[PDB]
Amino acid sequence: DMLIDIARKLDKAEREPLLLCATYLKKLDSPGYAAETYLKMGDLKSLVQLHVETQRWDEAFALGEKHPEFKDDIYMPYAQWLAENDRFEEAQKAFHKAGRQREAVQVLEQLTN
Amino acid sequence: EQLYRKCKRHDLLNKFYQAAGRWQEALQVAEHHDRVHLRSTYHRYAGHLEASADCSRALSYYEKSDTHRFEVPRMLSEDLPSLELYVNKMKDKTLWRWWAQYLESQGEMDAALHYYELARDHF
Repeated sequence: DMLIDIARKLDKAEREPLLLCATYLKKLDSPGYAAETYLKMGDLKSLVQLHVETQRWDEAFALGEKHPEFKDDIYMPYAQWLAENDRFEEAQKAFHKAGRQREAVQVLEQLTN
Repeated sequence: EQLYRKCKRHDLLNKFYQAAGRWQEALQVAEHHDRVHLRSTYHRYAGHLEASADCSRALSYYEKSDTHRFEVPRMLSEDLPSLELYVNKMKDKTLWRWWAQYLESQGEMDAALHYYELARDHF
């Protein structure tokens, strides 16, 4: 709560305090606010890694629908997780939502074989 | 082996291990790096165990490949008592349906009904 209030009182020019807040919020297992901070700073790659690492798949999917460039970063880990659960129909849909259409085809060809 | 490892081609390395008869290594590579072939590798290994006349271990690996529903009855079709023991041990619905169809063709309708009732196959 205090790191949030500080990060909200800090200016957008204060990168070193803001990145120290975001890294402490990650270290303190507070990914929704580390996410708000990475979003305020515009570092979308660290944000999607944060949501995939903290396994917040719903927040990840919502970010990937807003920023199509991260569909691969979210659905590759999730589609691998579906394929490892033998949920290959759902995994094939997940690889497709990732933009990984060639792998969505190759997995189904491999299952057909 | 070193070349296939250097390529990161765990699929060709798994086929290689199978062809070399090194099934344990093949299963380890399938379990860690080639999870999509793992059912197929268990099925092929079960086929080689069946060919090697080790039916008990073949059963365990057909079960792991989830192909026991059609491969086990094929393999034990010559030894009916063992198949009956197996069907009674797994308590699987699909297997009780198959065993009831076998009893139905042999005319043992009272036993077929008993196993269709166990299988919940009201039809």
